[PDB]
Amino acid sequence: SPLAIAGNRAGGSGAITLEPFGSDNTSPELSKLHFGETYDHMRVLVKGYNFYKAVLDNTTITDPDNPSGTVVIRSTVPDFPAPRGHIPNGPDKPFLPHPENAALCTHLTWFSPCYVARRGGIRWKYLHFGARFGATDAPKGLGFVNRVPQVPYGRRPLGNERLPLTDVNGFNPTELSQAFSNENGGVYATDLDVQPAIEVELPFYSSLRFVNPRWDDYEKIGIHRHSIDLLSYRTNGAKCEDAWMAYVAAGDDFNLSWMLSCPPFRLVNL
Amino acid sequence: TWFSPCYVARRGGIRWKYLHFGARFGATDAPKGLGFVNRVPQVPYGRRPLGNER
Amino acid sequence: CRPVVIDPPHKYRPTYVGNMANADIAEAVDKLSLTSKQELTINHDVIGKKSDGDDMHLSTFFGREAYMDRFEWKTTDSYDTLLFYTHVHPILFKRFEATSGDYDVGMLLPPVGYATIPFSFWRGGMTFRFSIVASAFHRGRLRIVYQPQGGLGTVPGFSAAFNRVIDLGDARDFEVTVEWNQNIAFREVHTTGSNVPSAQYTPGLDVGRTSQLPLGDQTSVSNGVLAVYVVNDLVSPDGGTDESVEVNWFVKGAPSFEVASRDTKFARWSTHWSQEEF
Repeated sequence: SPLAIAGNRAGGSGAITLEPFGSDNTSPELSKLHFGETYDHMRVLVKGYNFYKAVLDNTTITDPDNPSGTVVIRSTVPDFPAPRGHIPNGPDKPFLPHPENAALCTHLTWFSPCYVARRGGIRWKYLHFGARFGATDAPKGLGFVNRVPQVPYGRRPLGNERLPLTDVNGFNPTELSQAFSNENGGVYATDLDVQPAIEVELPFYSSLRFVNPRWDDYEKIGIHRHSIDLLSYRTNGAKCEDAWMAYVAAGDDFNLSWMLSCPPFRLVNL
Repeated sequence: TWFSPCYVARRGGIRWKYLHFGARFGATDAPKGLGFVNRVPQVPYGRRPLGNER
Repeated sequence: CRPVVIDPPHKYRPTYVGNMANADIAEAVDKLSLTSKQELTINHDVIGKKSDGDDMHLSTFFGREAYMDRFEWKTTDSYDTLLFYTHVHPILFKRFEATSGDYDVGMLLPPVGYATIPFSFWRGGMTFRFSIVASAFHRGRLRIVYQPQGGLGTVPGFSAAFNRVIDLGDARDFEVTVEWNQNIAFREVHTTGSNVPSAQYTPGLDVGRTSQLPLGDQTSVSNGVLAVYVVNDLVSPDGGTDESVEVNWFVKGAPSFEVASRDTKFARWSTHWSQEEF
């Protein structure tokens, strides 16, 4: 009966070893024979970039009052890939039943839900493209990426606002200030005619020790957010003719603490 | 492709250089665009076929 | 602007977008902080629990056990009958159907199976553990057979292939590990084309499958086949024709497990299975 109790502890440390099938014989110089290098560490693997969720602005083209003629297009997005599927809130079809997130499952939204804590920075790469569908091409314009800090009152909502800049007599110094802010901890600026890509790293700045990597709601992960906006000319108020391509990786201090268990999954199509 | 068939085994990496060109034959020229090169790994099911999809 | 520069010129290679494939070279990015040296800790101890090691190492997935399924013994069984049959590869799916009131589906994998999805090649050993749930008055003997390649379409001998005979006495919960016994260095990783994967092991009571016939033909992704046969019939005090006994098995990865590739098969899966049918 002692042998039946000791063999019942968790982990199977009381099981009887049973003279295994064959032997283990691997040489150190097997990596030089196959594949060149090794893949034994997931922390190194997560530092590569993955395509994710090209960003558009096709949600404000519904109301018949959207500005045209050299306006500013702004999108506010969370700091994390916000896993694929029909998440409860959804940034891609909000004013229609069952909103969804038209994205792809990256290497960050696959290994994360198997954990208890998450902390660290995220790196992004935004690549600009866009046409005019007639009305022969205009210059690219200007692009900015800035942070949105936490404030108890009057914080910026999530995504897809458009602001005008001109009047009967051209540019207005007043409307050009209502479409911007102090940018006291934010903006990185560039001109898209000589540089179309934007590289940025966003720190944690949590005031808490960690967050839940099992979060699914779009707004719950959107507690830390940032914004990408572009200034373009000769736009149309009922069409979406510009977009960004987002590539996401892990920062220099990204951490995952306690491996709890592997959650379920399925095949999702849109 | 001249010195290779005189052999039994082959292993190693290959280097490539792709240079882009193109016109529109009327319909005055458009901007170039974006270009990507990516690998296609091995998978038992649903692998990408060879060439020329739009 | 007094002197002039007499240094030779050079070549540039602009590289507007940067390197998105390697993971060891420095990057020219713009940190959106106050200083360029801002940095947190990687301690794993700031959450409240002592750490046994780097939890981001892949070894923590290869080594976490998991209960899979159960099969019966059914004492009214002849001396040579198949009880269990499985393929030795980490990708073993389990499909459920949302017991509560709605229509939803999902799938599960062991910790070893989960971690090898983003990869395309695998090699190493795997560990199995069988536990019999019986009283102190049950007696019997079982057999475990391994076939490196081809499958076991018929009852084998006793020494032609590797065999083990274990007896149900005062000791249960036997464990065994299968090593690499292929002529190739690496094998492939199994995938699924739909939401209802094909059967990978024979009867499992949790998934409502009870066919005892041997399935096969998965040579290109597996490391052989495991089978369980009776040797000596199960003996119970009360009386047969109505008595059974259940055996539970667990899967794990041996310390020699390995994966080396990068794959994009999970690019359209999702962990949000909650409401996707409508």
